[PDB]
This record gives sequence, C-alpha cells and structure tokens, in this order.
Amino acid sequence: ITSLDTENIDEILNNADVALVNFYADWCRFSQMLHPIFEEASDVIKEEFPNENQVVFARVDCDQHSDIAQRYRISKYPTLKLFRNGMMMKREYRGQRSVKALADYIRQQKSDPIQEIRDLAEITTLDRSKRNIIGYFEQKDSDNYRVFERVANILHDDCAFLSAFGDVSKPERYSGDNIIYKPPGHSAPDMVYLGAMTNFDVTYNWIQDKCVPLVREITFENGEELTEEGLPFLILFHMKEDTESLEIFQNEVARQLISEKGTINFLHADCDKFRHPLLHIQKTPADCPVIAIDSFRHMYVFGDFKDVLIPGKLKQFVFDLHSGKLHREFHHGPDPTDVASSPPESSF
Amino acid sequence: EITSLDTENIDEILNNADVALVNFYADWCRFSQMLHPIFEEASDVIKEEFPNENQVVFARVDCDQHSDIAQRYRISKYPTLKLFRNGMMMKREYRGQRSVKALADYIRQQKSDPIQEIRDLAEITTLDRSKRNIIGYFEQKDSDNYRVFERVANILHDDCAFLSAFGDVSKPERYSGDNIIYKPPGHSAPDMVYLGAMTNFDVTYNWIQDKCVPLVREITFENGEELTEEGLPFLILFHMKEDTESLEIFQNEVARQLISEKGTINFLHADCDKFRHPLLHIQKTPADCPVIAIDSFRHMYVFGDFKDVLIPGKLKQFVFDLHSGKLHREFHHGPDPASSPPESSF
Ligand SMILES: [Cl-]
Ligand SMILES: [Cl-]
Ligand SMILES: [Cl-]
Ligand SMILES: [Cl-]
Ligand SMILES: [Zn+2]
Ligand SMILES: [Zn+2]
Ligand SMILES: [Zn+2]
Ligand SMILES: [Zn+2]
Ligand SMILES: [Zn+2]
Repeated sequence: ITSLDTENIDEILNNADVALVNFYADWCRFSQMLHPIFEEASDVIKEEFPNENQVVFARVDCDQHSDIAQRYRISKYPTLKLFRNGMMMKREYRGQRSVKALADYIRQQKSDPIQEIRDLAEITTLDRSKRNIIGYFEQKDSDNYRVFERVANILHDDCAFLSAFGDVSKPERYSGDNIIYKPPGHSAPDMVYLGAMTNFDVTYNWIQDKCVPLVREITFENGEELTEEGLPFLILFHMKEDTESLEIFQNEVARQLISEKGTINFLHADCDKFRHPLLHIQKTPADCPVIAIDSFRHMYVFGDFKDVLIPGKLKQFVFDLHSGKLHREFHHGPDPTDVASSPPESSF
Repeated sequence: EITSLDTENIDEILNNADVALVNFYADWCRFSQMLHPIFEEASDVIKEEFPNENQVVFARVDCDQHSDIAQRYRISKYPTLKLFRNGMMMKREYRGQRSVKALADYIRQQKSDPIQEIRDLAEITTLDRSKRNIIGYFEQKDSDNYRVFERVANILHDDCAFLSAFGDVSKPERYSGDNIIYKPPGHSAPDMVYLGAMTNFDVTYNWIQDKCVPLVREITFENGEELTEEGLPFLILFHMKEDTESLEIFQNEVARQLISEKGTINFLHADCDKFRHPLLHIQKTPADCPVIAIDSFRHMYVFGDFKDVLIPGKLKQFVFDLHSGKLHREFHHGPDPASSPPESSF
C-alpha cells in the first residue's frame, strides 16, 4: 500500500489497471480510522489479485501534496477514488469504510462486464430497451480488443458491451475489426465505428458519445454526485422555456470543446431553481441566459451570452480557466488590452 | 535585503523585528512577479534610512511552499502585504499601491512617532474631547515606561490619540511618579486611570486596547472587507435591528467567557435583515434570529439555540470546538459520539 508523491504519482497510477486511492489528512479522525482498514483490504485483495498491477492500493497525504488533492478536487477526508490506468472514474467510492465493503467493491470493479457472443444469432435477441455496443474482433489478443475492454470497464454502467471473435465474428468483419452501436428501440439504424480502434481517446469518445449526453442538467438531486466527478463546471443557466439558449450552447460545446471533454463538465441549470448560485455572480434569472464556470474555488462569468456566437470565444473561456487567467482577473481585474498596480480584491 | 521565511525561522525573525513588512506571494500570481523587483527596491531605499538590525525588516513568504504559514495569517490571494511589530500582526493590511514611493512612504509613516508631546498642561484642559485620548505623564522620555507607551501607541494610534508630558511639565501630575490616564469622549465623561505596571507591555497594552477598541463590533457592508483583512475568524451575532436584548446578552457573555480569546476571534454582531444571504448559508432566515455563528472562512458553524449562551461555559466551548477542529469534523462527518464517507454538509 504505496504513498503517492508529486513525482511518482503519474508513473504509478498509469501502470495500474485498477487503483483505489485514499486521499486523507492526518487531522481527519475518520482518515486514521481507515489506515488499518485500508491496509487489511489491501492484503485481502493482494492475495485474490496477486499479479502485477491487477489491483493497486495507494494513498495521498493531502496536507503534504495540496496540489495532488487540488488536481482531483478533493475537499474532505477521507475520499476514496477509483483509477483505471491513471484515469479517475466519475463515480467516487461512497460505500462503507469496512475491510469487507472495500474488498467487495474491488471484487465487482475487477469483474468483466463484456458478454462474449458465441453465436451471431444472439444479436437478434438483445434487449432493445437498453443500448448495446458490440465489438467484432479477429482475436481477443489484439490492441483493438484491449482498447475496447478499457472503454467497457469505464462505461459498463452506461451501456451493455458485447464481443465476438474469430470465426463467430468473421461475417461482420468485411472491412476488419469494427464496433457496432445498436440504439434503443427500433427507430434508428446501427451505427458502425471503423476508425482508429487502437486509439483509446478517439474510440472512447465515439462510444461515450452514444451513451452519455454531452451537456447534462445539474439539479439539486444530482449536484453532489456531479461534483464528485472531479471536474470544474461549464454551466449554462437558462429558463426552461428558453430552448434557443440551450440549443446554441449544445452546438457550440459540441463544435468547440471536444478536446476539452475530459477536463471540464458541460452542464445546464434551470435558473429559477438556481437563483442562489446566480447571486454569487451578481445575476438574477432575468439576466439569463448566463454562461459561467464553477471551478469550486470561485465562479467565473463568461460575458454577454451573445458572445458564444463569436467563433472560438467559448474555447478561449475554457482555456482562460486552465491558464489561470480567470482566477487572476477575478482578484486583480481584467488584464490590459495592450499606472502602478492595486492590491488584490476579495471579489472585484 | 529580502529575507525568505520558512516554518523553522518565522517566529525568530519577526519577533526581533520592531517593524516587519511581509510579502505573502505565489509564483503563479503575475502581480506577485511584478512586486518582487519593487519590493527589493523599497527595502533598499528603507535600509538606507534605517540601518540598524531589526529597525525595519522586509521579508517574504512563498505561500505555495508554506501553505501552513499562509493559513496562519489567513492569506487567500496574492500578493498580500502585512505589517508586523515584534511578531504581532497589525490588523490593518497594507492596501496601498505597489510602487517604491508608496511602499517607502508607508514604512516611513509606520516608523514615525505618533505620540504628541505637550509643552504646557494647559493643552490637556483645552484638549479635544470629540476623540479618544490617552495621556502619559512620564519622568523622562528615556524611561522604560515611555518605551512601553511608545509600543502601545504604535499599534493603536489609529484608534486613539496618544499624548505625553515630560520632566518639568509632567511634574505636578506625577505625585506618584509615572502614570497613564484615559480621557473618554465628551467633556462629561470621567477620567479612568491606569493602575497596572507601566513597564509591562502585555498588561499596559491590554488595558489601553480595552479603552480603545470595542469588544463587539458591528459588521456592515462598508467595513466587511476591512474586518476580514484582520485575519481572524468571526464569532458573530445575527439579530434584528430592534433586538437589543440579544445583543446585550451577547456582549456580556463574550466579556465573561471569551477574554482569553480576544486576540484570536473577532466578536461581531450583524443586522440580520441586511445579511439575509449569509444566514441563508446556515439554513437560517431573519425570522430564526437571534443566531450565533462562527465564520471560519472555510465554513460557517451554527452555535445552536440562542438560549444556550446563558449556560456557563457553552459559549466558550463553541470557540474551543472551532480551534480543536471539532466543528469542522462534525460539519463533514456529523455529530461526534464501520465509518460513513464524509459529506459536504450534514
Ligand atoms: Cl474533513
Ligand atoms: Cl492570480
Ligand atoms: Cl491570486
Ligand atoms: Cl475532519
Ligand atoms: Zn471542509
Ligand atoms: Zn474528515
Ligand atoms: Zn450564497
Ligand atoms: Zn482565489
Ligand atoms: Zn494574484
């Protein structure tokens, strides 16, 4: 049960197929309760999963490395996060902190969610009220299959994943390995992915696009769970009758922000229900549509909504977050366009 | 020169410095990066006018490397410039321009003598009673007494006018030697005489500060930023503008229980009509008032039933639970007595 420093963390988590990370602090009484329990689970599991990088338990002293904790937006202790090959999973571990409960959790997360087809007839009897994604491969031992198996482990909660190999899948491989999305119901045709199947990012992107919405609604009921995903929010606040704002926002996010997809969460929020957050940026529902970023540290305002129509402005807003420009302008006021400087401000 | 400060050396360096100006910065703050040459230039200007060791000390704190020092002084944005006197942080933070002149003029005014010496005791009879006045009658200016007086006046000159009388002049009022006398506002208010040991800084400072600064202040839209800049958490009373009874109770109970905590907490009271939004943060409304809450700038913690202030020790325990981390633990994990995960609110 390893300890992650600011230098060895990327090496360790990337090489771990599954890693359960304990983000703790010494002053958290509940953190100290966990260290023996996290050790015992670590050994119960180290025996059931002996091989190198099958399951890897680590921990992060969030006092020592405030930057690491800031990276995954850890704000309270202890917080247990799941990583697959160095990528944090949306769903935080919120089960009980018992040696038993941790072990059962790792047990599930290590189970194979992919159903292997043994006869192509099975595809005609799939449950069409769920979404189904079928991967047709020459062989299971292929870079193609390994990318697919990664995507399936990340997304099994969102979609059913199936596989077929060799002689079974040959009739569907006229043009090589491919992936078929069977949409729910009977109203749309299958979509076929014949692209960069060794490319995790592109393949993950296409599959994920089929089974989670690009812009989700944040509500009181799902806010905490969305915060637990570890990313800042890019939010459109808008009235329910206001469908044009959402349409514009959805299109500009889809056109401009695909490369940023995994570093920020795209959300929309009913401005009547979110009157209080709108206060924090000196807005009322009458002011909507409003675009804002919520970095958890602060909430930053985009400007006139009609500026989303200007090409690249939405991208630049996201870029200004990650560059630190939005934070700087929040305490120090707008950067110069092209005498001596004032003190930083609480809100400005 | 600009001294870098870590945890191993922070208290030594600032304690020995009669005046220290500290630059709390962060490498990623562009205004911090701009400040570093101006800060070095200002210390060089001031090291010329103030040569002796610990006359004026310019130092800096990389708040990334030393998050705990930053937390100690409630630094939350950069660059923040604080003034210390012999290790004690002055409540007013440096808010002037970050230029060499503005810095230098500020250090020059802080080093200046704020006490006015009176040539004739006729000046105390004609003394302006629209103000708080403290008068020190001394044997000589080379006293140890006067140097404690000088130390207190340097800290509290913004809160009170300090006058001194020496030698032949003060001789009549020194029937019993050196003595300090407070003249409250209004020609009708009686004099209150200091009785403690004038060579004792801690004791003379506390008596003078009690006559100078009210124990409980009202936080308003105007002074909100200033109060935050004092670097102390808030123990605040939310009451209606007409609810004077709750306020009197609060002031009494604070004076009875919390004088030990006077330097670590800011005692405040606020009109809950004009602060409806912060009350909303603790699931309270003006109807729910009176409310007692601590604002720790991380979170806001509710005391419970306002009736419980009258139970001896319960208000003191509220503050103790803040410093012991108990309030923060219970905020994320629920009341103290396998484990449930932490929550952002319970
Ligand atoms: Cl915590
Ligand atoms: Cl900044
Ligand atoms: Cl800053
Ligand atoms: Cl805690
Ligand atoms: Zn907290
Ligand atoms: Zn905790
Ligand atoms: Zn609020
Ligand atoms: Zn900030
Ligand atoms: Zn800054």
